[PDB]
Amino acid sequence: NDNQTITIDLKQIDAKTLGLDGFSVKN
Amino acid sequence: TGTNSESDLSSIQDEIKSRLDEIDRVSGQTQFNGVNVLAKNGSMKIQVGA
Repeated sequence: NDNQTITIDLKQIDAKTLGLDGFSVKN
Repeated sequence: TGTNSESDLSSIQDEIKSRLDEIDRVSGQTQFNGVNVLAKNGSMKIQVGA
């Protein structure tokens, strides 16, 4: 019938959305 | 168990709540001939005589 669904979630994973933007170990 | 950390407990709780929501979904959605069997207390009467 209608509205008989399961919801799957997708999270954007990248450097910006993980805090790894500008990660440097040198000056 | 005391060995488990808080993030591990969070993951276990996430899986547990997912399975409980699965149970609730199975309860609500299951229907036979337009009858939600596992969604409401009731009684079914089958004519087995003449």
